[PDB]
Amino acid sequence: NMGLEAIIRKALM
Amino acid sequence: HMQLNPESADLRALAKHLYDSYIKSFPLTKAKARAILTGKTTDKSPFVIYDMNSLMMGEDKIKFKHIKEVAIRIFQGCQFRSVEAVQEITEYAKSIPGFVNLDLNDQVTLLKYGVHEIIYTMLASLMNKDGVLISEGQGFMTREFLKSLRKPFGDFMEPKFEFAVKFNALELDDSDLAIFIAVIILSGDRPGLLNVKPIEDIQDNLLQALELQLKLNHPESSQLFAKLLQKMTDLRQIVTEHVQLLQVIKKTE
Ligand SMILES: *c1cc(F)c(C(=O)NCc2ccccc2OC)cc1C(=O)Nc1ccc(C2COC2)cc1F
Repeated sequence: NMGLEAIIRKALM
Repeated sequence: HMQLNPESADLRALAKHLYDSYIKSFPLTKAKARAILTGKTTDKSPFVIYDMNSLMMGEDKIKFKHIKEVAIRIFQGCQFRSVEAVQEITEYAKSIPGFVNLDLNDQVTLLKYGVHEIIYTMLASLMNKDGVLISEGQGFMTREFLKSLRKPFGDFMEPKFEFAVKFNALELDDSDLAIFIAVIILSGDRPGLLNVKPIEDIQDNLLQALELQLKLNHPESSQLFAKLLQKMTDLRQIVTEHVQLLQVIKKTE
């Protein structure tokens, strides 16, 4: 959930 | 009274934009997955995992991208692929017109609450009643072999199969799914969104594009549009149950 958000922000940048 | 007019052409151009992006973001399409599952491809025949011996043989003979107990090793391969899927779905979301122009916090919220619904939509493409394609089509793990894994792992994938068997009976293709998945991502009802109206405006245009896609592509299902909105409703409940299983597992394993 924190993990999931971290991966999404990484993939978005 | 449907007409081929500037508005309809713009909706077909949006549909083609999404299809092309879907093909780019998702290596194994439903077309290619169905070809593998029905033995109608010239590509390599998947290795079948149907019991503990063929799993042990498969761990060698199938080439996984990731590097104790069987149920946990399988769950960890599942966890790795899910990380890769979040990246692919994110890359797709960035191609949906208007998405990257939303507030970043809203882009993050839409993906956070949307990726699991898209994961089990796209898993259905890789499933038949027998089992699921794994390792980009190099392997096939049976539904019953997965159910035979000890609690709580044996019941992890079974609701996704139940969903898939009914979903796959609608015979959607990649052109249909590309728009379906975009509609799911642009849901203005996700918790904690800052600016809902610009998300609903994009979703409205995607709903128009989906409706037109399904009328042109599915002459013998006049209410397929309504049936797919019903499935988006069902995916909500499936993901509620999935996050409950994840909590048990993260805690106790
Ligand atoms: C298998 C195991 C598993 F634990 C998850 C999962 O939901 N993990 C939670 C999670 C934690 C941290 C970051 C991201 C997370 O989830 C995305 C999911 C799965 C699973 O469904 N794996 C999987 C297999 C195959 C595919 C195919 C590619 O398109 C269908 C997707 C996929 F996610």
